[PDB]
Amino acid sequence: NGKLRQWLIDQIDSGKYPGLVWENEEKSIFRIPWKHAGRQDYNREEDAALFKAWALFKGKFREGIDKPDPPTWKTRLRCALNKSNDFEELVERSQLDISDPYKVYRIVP
Amino acid sequence: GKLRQWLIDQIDSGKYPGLVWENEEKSIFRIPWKHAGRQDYNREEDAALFKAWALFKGKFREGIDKPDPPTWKTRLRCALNKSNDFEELVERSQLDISDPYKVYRIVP
DNA sequence: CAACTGAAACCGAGAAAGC
DNA sequence: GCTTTCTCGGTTTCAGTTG
Repeated sequence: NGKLRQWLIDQIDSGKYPGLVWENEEKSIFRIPWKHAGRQDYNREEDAALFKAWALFKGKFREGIDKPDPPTWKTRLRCALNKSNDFEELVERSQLDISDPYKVYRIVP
Repeated sequence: GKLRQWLIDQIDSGKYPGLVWENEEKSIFRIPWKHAGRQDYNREEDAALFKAWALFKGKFREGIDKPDPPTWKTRLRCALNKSNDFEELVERSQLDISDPYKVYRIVP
């Protein structure tokens, strides 16, 4: 019944999202860009796309029908990653204080 | 079932603020439906109603079970959804107001 | 309250339980 | 034969913080 595990694996594999990449050969640890909106280096097409893609996939946001609320899209994916036991953040590897910020996640088998 | 007559009694009783009839024929009613605060369920004006369903059905025994209001809410919500005796008038429900509530018609 | 956050409350739906 | 409750996998809100 779940969807997030296979969905996010597919997005990483797709190569459509520049910072979203595997960090080991085993495809069990990945990087996910995590840029604050409103900051000077924030590309709102490119840094919202994965979050928007999840809201589109799950039917929460419908292009042309619903009003975009990108911050809401981010909150959804963060909270889903937090609650899912298929994903656990490697907090000591995440880097949120630099110019290209990112989180690091491990996928539970 | 048990829920149909029980909820009618609760509305008729006047014991729960906001649990009230909307028409003379006593077929449409409002049930307050507020999101809880941080372990603050008193802002829910009908929080008593969720506890009452759990007691009536023996699901909560005072002094034995841990109070679990969030769970009490889900039981009544899910019971209403599946029940063929209560049917939500979604076009009348008001979840976005300061004293929010849902509206239900009772099926004959 | 602009964007952001963890914790918690919240949800529908189907499987399971219950009478 | 029918009526609620448990389980699940995320979602949204609370009450604050700038993660």
